[PDB]
Amino acid sequence: MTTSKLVVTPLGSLAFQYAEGIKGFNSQKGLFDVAIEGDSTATAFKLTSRLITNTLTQLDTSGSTLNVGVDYNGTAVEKTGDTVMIDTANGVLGGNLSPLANGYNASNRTTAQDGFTFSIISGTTNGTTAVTDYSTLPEGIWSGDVSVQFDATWTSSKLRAAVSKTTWADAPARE
Repeated sequence: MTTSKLVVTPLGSLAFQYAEGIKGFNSQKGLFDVAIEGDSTATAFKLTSRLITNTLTQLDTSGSTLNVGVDYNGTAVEKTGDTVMIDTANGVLGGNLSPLANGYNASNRTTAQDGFTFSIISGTTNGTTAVTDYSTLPEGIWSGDVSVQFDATWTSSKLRAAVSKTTWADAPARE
């Protein structure tokens, strides 16, 4: 059977509610689990994340959207690049995912947990026109999948790569 080299699992769901007092949406942390399989021949390890989808679309006919920002320690996780999480060759050990930095070349499996902070960073009235005032948006529900790709490579004096897509499915925002 095909054994899993990298599996990143979201631990719960994402949901956003509008708060009148701050004229915008609240924010949320979301934990995930990371499991990797050990490669004894490996001399370097690297883990990155990249944003895949982050659009919530109004359920009405407006075409209104909201975009979800994904933050890893004050660093955006984005569609246009890979956010470095672990990079052993350059001493980046990966904080609460440290145990992977220590176990990527062990002869077993290694797990660790971390999280992202999720918030609403912008939106559109109709799909195009940018929102300047969230309080003027239509009522009801915006919904969409928030998904983050996690890359993992195993260098050696030789390359093995694995990917895992983590999906916060049908994340709603409500006003």
